[PDB]
Amino acid sequence: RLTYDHLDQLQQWTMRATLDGRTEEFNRIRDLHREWSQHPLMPVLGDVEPKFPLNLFKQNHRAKKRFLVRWHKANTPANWLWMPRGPTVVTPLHRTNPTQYPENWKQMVQ
Amino acid sequence: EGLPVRARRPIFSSSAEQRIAGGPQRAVIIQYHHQPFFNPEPRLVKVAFQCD
Amino acid sequence: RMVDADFDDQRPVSERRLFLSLLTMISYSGVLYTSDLMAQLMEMVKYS
Amino acid sequence: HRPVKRLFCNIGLMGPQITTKARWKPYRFATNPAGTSKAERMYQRDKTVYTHGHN
Amino acid sequence: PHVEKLEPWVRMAEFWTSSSDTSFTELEMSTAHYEFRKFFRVIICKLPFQSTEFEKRMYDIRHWLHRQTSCEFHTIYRRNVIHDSAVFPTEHDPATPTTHEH
Amino acid sequence: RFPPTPSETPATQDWMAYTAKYLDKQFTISAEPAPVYNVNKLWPMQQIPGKVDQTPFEEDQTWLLHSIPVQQLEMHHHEKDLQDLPFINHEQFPRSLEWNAP
Amino acid sequence: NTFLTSSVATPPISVIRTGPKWWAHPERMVRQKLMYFTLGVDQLPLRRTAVIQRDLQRFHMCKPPPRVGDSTGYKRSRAAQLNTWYRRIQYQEYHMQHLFTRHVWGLLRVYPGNTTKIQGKADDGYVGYDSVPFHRYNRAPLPFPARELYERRK
Amino acid sequence: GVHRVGYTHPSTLPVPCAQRWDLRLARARIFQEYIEEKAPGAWQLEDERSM
Amino acid sequence: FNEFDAKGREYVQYMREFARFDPRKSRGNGQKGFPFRDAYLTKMNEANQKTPPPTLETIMDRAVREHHQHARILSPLEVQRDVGRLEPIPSYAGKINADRSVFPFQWKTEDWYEYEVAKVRNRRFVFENTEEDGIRGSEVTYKIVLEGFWDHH
Amino acid sequence: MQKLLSPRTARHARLFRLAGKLADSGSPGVPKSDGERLVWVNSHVRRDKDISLSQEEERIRELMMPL
Amino acid sequence: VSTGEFDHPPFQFRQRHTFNTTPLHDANRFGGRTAYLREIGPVNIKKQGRRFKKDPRTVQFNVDVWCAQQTLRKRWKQRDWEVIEIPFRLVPREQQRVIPELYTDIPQMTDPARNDFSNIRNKVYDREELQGVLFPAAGAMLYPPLQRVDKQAMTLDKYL
Amino acid sequence: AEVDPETGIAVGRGCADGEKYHFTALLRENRDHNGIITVMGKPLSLVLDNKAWLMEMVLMPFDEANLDYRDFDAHIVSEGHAMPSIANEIAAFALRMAVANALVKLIPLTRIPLKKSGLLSVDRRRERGQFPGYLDGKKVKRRFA
Amino acid sequence: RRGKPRPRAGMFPDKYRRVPMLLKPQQGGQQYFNHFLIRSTNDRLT
Amino acid sequence: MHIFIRLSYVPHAGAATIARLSRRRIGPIGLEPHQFNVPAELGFVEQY
Amino acid sequence: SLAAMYMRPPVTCYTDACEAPVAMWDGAIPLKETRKLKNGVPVRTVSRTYSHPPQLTPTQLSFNDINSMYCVGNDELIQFFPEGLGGRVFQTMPPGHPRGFLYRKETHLLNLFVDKVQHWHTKRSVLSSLTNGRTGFIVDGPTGCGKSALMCQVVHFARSRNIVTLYVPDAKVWTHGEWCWPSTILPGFFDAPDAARSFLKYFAVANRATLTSWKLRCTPKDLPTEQGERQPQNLYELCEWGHRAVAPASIDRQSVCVKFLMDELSEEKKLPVVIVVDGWNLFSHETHFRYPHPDFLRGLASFNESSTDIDLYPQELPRIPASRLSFVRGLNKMILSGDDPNKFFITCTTRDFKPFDGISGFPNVETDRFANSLDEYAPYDPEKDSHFHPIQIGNFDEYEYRSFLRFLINSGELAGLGWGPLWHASSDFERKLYKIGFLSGRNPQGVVDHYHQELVWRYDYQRTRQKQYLLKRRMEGMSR
Amino acid sequence: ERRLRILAQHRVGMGVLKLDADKYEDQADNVTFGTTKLSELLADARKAQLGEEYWPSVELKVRKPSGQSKAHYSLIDNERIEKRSGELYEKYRDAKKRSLFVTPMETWLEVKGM
Ligand SMILES: Nc1ncnc2c1ncn2[C@@H]1O[C@H](COP(=O)(O)OP(=O)(O)OP(=O)(O)O)[C@@H](O)[C@H]1O
Ligand SMILES: [Mg+2]
Repeated sequence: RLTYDHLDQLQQWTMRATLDGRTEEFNRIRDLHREWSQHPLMPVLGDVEPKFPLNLFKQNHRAKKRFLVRWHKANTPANWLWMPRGPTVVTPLHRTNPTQYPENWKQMVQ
Repeated sequence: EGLPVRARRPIFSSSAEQRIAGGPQRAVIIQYHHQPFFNPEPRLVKVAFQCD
Repeated sequence: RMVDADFDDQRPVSERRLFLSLLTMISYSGVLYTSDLMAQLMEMVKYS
Repeated sequence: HRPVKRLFCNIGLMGPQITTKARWKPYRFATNPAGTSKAERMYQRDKTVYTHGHN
Repeated sequence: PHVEKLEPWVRMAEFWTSSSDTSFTELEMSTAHYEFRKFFRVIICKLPFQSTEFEKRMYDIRHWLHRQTSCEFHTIYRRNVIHDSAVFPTEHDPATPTTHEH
Repeated sequence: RFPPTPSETPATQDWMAYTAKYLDKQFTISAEPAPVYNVNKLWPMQQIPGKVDQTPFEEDQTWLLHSIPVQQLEMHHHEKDLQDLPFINHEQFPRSLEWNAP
Repeated sequence: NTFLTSSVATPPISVIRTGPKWWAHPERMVRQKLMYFTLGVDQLPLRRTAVIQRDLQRFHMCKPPPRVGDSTGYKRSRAAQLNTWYRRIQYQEYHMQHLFTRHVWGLLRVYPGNTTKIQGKADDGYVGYDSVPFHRYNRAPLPFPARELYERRK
Repeated sequence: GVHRVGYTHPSTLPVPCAQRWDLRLARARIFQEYIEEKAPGAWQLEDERSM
Repeated sequence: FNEFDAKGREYVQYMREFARFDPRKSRGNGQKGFPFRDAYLTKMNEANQKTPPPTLETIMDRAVREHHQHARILSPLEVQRDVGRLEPIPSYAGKINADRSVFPFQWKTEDWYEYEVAKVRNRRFVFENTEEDGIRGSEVTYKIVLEGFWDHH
Repeated sequence: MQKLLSPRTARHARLFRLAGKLADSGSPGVPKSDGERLVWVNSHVRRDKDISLSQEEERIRELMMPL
Repeated sequence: VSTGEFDHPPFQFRQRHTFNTTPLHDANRFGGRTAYLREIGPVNIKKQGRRFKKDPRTVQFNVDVWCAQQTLRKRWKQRDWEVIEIPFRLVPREQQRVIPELYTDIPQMTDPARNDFSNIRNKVYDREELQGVLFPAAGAMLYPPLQRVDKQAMTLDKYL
Repeated sequence: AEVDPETGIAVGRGCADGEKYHFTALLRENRDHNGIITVMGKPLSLVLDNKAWLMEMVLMPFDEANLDYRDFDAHIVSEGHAMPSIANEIAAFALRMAVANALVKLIPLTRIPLKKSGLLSVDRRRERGQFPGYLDGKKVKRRFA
Repeated sequence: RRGKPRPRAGMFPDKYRRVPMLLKPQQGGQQYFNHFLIRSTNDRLT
Repeated sequence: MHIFIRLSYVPHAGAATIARLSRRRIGPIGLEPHQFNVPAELGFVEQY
Repeated sequence: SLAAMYMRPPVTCYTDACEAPVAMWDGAIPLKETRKLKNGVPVRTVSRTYSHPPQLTPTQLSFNDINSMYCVGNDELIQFFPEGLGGRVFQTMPPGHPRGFLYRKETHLLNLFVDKVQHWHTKRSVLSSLTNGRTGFIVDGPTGCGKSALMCQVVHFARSRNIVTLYVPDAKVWTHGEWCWPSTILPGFFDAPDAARSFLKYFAVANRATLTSWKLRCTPKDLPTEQGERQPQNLYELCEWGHRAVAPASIDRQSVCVKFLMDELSEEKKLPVVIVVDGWNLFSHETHFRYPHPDFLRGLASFNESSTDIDLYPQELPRIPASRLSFVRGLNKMILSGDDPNKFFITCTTRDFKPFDGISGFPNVETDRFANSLDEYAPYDPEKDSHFHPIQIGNFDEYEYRSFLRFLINSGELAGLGWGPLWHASSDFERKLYKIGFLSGRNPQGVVDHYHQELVWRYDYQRTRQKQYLLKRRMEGMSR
Repeated sequence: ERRLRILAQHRVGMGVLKLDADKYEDQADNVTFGTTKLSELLADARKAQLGEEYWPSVELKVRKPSGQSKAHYSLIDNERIEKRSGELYEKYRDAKKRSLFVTPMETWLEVKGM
């Protein structure tokens, strides 16, 4: 859980980094966001997360929660095929390299 | 409205914290609201003294 | 109205063209000009 | 812990920084001896002693 | 005399209804609420003078009050009290002032 | 009664006196200018004069680091103890809760 | 930070299915948006979650649409597809939050709770001042000081 | 903080008045009250729940 | 009364009482002596005597509408929004002066607390038998509190 | 030279005249000061230009709506 | 209006540290003072655990007294002034009057005759004006006179 | 339109949670085009703890009336059960209902948009009352074997 | 319940039976109706 | 003004006697200079 | 759509390079076809309908720029503000977003005042009338106004015009700092080493050019110096010597350096000096530190029987007033003692405190918003508590508020922090501006907060209504 | 009147002194006790007629010295402080020549041994 004092400390840290010219942390954060923040492709027809069978005589809530927990534990972010990842994808919303970021504005002249 | 009544003329003085009564003389009722939300206790009746 | 706000049109008629159109229009008309009207015209001419 | 906190209160030069911002180790963690270097020390205390969790 | 109102005395008694001597859950689920109510009305009389005749006629209405109704008589009367310096004088403070020890 | 009052100190009344006595011994002014009249540090409470006592703590830390106990047994009120409990509300007479006694 | 107790992790479905109580709570949403803004990256996943969730809470009260009944099942398949797509978008937002929170804590030298991982300098997982004398996941003892993930001087 | 409460006598004052402690002692004479000497000055708390 | 509803009838009473309020009159009664809480407290509040003037943009807009564009900005009260018929302009259309010290009410928390606790405590501190002429003012007062099981009884 | 302290355009001059007329009338809130009235007219014409550009951009945005 | 929580959460099933749910006494609720009411570790109901920490009434009373202490400390932080007795003749005109006791009469005003509508129980006077009366025998003015700023003066704020 | 002729203040009443929330709204037009909304003597933002999702629905009656909030001064008086912070959706709904009723009383023709948008409609839902038979006291039974 | 299967949600009464029909859903945006009608008339005239 | 004060001010004993004559105001009355007549009021509840 | 036809214009300044990829902000910021005669042959190119405010030096700012926006380059910020910025002023400029400032009416007045300070000697009489005989200006107003932003712009003006300026962006680190240590050579005085070490380092690099030409007037030449280090014959070298030391030797290193720096600075009567102190109200009352208990400096042999109670009960001792600090002693000396007509103070009164009105429960440890803010609860009055001329500044007027809101929304969406592709999910600019005015009360601090909270709005039917109308009109067109 | 108001804190209200005599069961005895206590309170309040030495003092909330007066604390014994600072610096540098870190406790502050 994130607190407003954490937000203030983060603001102070980014102010210090900007004033000192250290931009490697900014570049790595932006690259991580670019890699993890792509638009999920729409699933094809018939894609549905499995549901636990229902019985009326004796519903085992422990097994009901166990199945969900195990399934989501297996569904790690590494194998999230729905979310595009890797270098083969094209992202026409984010700057691809640190060279074209505004902190490198000296290069784009004339 | 316009009801002939004889009311005591109030006297205005800063030395007196409370209202001052006076001689009862003729008056004409300009308006009188029977509504408690228009004249709460102590309710007042607006009068015009014809002497002056 | 000609110089109180900005007109929006499919063809952005220039301030020069609209002012000259109005001036030619009032010249063609035989209206007896007034001090305030001529003052407004001169004020519009003041900056261009 | 109690005397050190009281001394920090009385020394001044810190103000409310010992409570509004500072934090202290838990009650059973602050009772370990001078040199412990191990987490499981609190369970090594004698059990037949009826000192109510005071080593 | 004008008649005014007063908030009625309402008391909710909450109690079990089951007679079971084993099942506390059943006893608690069998709980019921029933409340006693006592409604009062206040009559205010403001006499510009103190007359014992009116008090005689007023205190003697509890005899012919209606069924299951009681009455209380609050009396606020002006009374002349005497303050004298003979027994309550205004003297100086004692030479040795009393302290918290007294 | 808690909290206990720590023993007094001579030059902790003001920063001028503290600097004069404990810091340099060369401070010209002995203490802050004291008005000739009496100053009540704890304005709402009338404390016994000549008695060393504290004032409500300005800092938060001392409030929870002082020797202030907590409620352990049942809470007793000087008058409400006649009424057994909030659930067992003992009412002698069925009078109104807004009733007045003139 | 202030929460150093070992915690139990709920499934992402359990987190998402909660309405505007914790997952979609405006206070937490605006805190996350402020964190993203201060870091300088776009809030596309958070906004994509918010646009879905505000409409969901707007229409939560009304009844489902009347339907004749699709013989081919295309309508049911489409509804399931939309629900899954929205759920996956919210999954991406949840993962983004739980990743950038750890990254920000690592940058700010904030010690997290028990048995959690910060990609910077703590990959095994952080355990400190826990009720058990071991990591409870590696079954290895820990020193009496919790750990020193960061240097001393600020 | 810890302090000793002073008491400036009206005679010693440049112009005499009636001290609050003197008036409180007069009040205790009037109505038989109890002055709790051991009552701390830092425990004056208002019951905010009912006040 | 067909003028106002229950709550409006109740609140106009407080408005009139504050309009005719005089602090020297409270020496006799108890809770009745306390004036309208909101108005009295917002009058005691010292931060409300500084009423801001109309803001610059609104002044300029009203000027360019009334003078340059020959069409003043009508207040919402006087706007004929009834397409069916013309409604008469109410007497309170724009002549009700706006002041921060009278409305809306804004008061200090300590003042509010003191007012509330004083009003609660001063319950029986009313001199019922006075020499004032009228309903109030008598030599003796009798209160018959009659109690039964049923409200209609 | 920097910039001349004079109403640059027709709107500037007309609103300057209007502000002077309001100052003569003595309406409440009128700054009745030369520099304050200049700030007033400059800010108001800036607001008018901002409104004009917002109205220009909204119609272009309406063409880009998905449905 | 305060954003703090004045109510102790009711006793229910064991609260586990997770999202939307934290342990009832996890050193964060009501400050760190919940350690007085914290009983860590699994505890046998049969022969372990102090009942006063399990009694909802007592813990509510304790959290009430802690909140009262917070309110008192903040009020005394606000109370920067101190009260000094003056024998009714060296006070200003606004004080040469009868002041009813606290919570006994209508909240008085500080002489509304000259458009002064402050609260007499809250008005605070500075030491500079009362320096002469407070220190009659001081001689040389130990506190310098308060240098008032002239509002009619032509300063940078008045658009020089 | 019903309003006091002397002060021009319209009084509206709003309720939520049955009896937990009751508010009275006093509405008056400001000729200066300066409009502030106050709840129990404090600014609306401070009362609602600067919560946009709560303060938006207080403005919503003005938007549905196609009016300007700066032209009106609104005061809110809380009745029933008083709490330190009422920054909750139920209290915000009660404030919205009170403001809508006050605006309807002030201006008659404003009633149609608000009624068609459901501003004036009252919901009778309220929290289930306490019952000691339930384990928590409200909605959960006791353990069964 | 008492060792019995939990009934389906259809058997339970309406969860929002105590709210007016105009609330679910709200029809806010009445001020835009006249503007959109006038816009429609203008574009139809064009 | 002195005439008005003389004809409008009543002494304590005079007021007590005047009220006791016609209004039957019960209670003792004092004429000695060291005594003062306070026209207070008493309130009590009787129930049978 | 006008997406592929658009190419980025050549980048002239840092502001022009803060443009997000075109595809992301195409929906948010529409494009229009602009026609102009480029070298005879007319050319029609697509361009943005919005552009960032121009970046220009303070000397280029004029009267016409009042109530407008202007940007400052990243390199300019680095070279001008090494001490940092105000407490809540930097949160509106993340690294991607361009750094902008509102040229307020008070900003123009202070810009002129700093311009006079550049050569005050020719206009001593002019400046004396402006200050009305006081030693500077103190700015006060409601919480969340632009008072800290005014100080940041003042420091920008002073450093752009090359005037030696002493900047204290945060008074909390001094008055309410971490720990306080008694002065090494000044009896009866204290200091905060944590703030002093950072202050000296930032001040030196801020005024490296000016302080290099400075020469010591009153400074010992035999100060302690480690092997390899050189005796400072220059003021800047003295500043470096103040903080270039390893702890704990740096504690006394800064303690003597700060006093000598103030004494040398007060011994200057020709070169103009500008002092900017944010939150001066913290420098006029007691600090949160407490005087040490007398038992701590007495020595105890046996704690069990020593007639002491430091370890028994915590107690309250009088707080150290801010005037007892070595750093503040120099400022107080300049303000009070005359014969110093070149020191110009520009100070702010922070009012960021924990809210308190009657009752005050325990704040939630997670949702608390004022947890980091210091708490004093002491009413303040700059007129009576400061020697500087008071300046009352209020919240934004709608002219400034509109410009501020326009900059925030559009530049953020252009930089790539707004809705972007989700532009249709937010209300139009006028609707947003109208709502923010009601929500924030036209408060500068409230504007940014409600701008962030804009996405969480639930009751805004404009976009749904507009989509419905467009769909109906499209269906009618298809039928026709 | 002021002395009487001070003597009776809550017994007076809105200018109406009120005493609820509850001591005895019999109202006849209770009214006697009430009159006795009222006369006693009035007699003790009448001390203000004797002289100024019995006039109750006025509770005046004087402010802490304002910031302008506070700022003078930095110039207390300013010349003496400046004179002492040079000697303190001499001692500081002499001790620094031998010790890496020098504390004020050995320069100017005195901490007695025992
Ligand atoms: N001229 C301006 N240019 C840019 N931003 C501004 C300007 N004026 C005010 N702001 C913004 O207003 C907000 C608050 O400003 P500021 O930091 O000055 O507040 P404050 O009143 O000093 O607050 P506090 O009480 O916390 O000290 C910030 O987000 C800041 O960026
Ligand atoms: Mg600030």
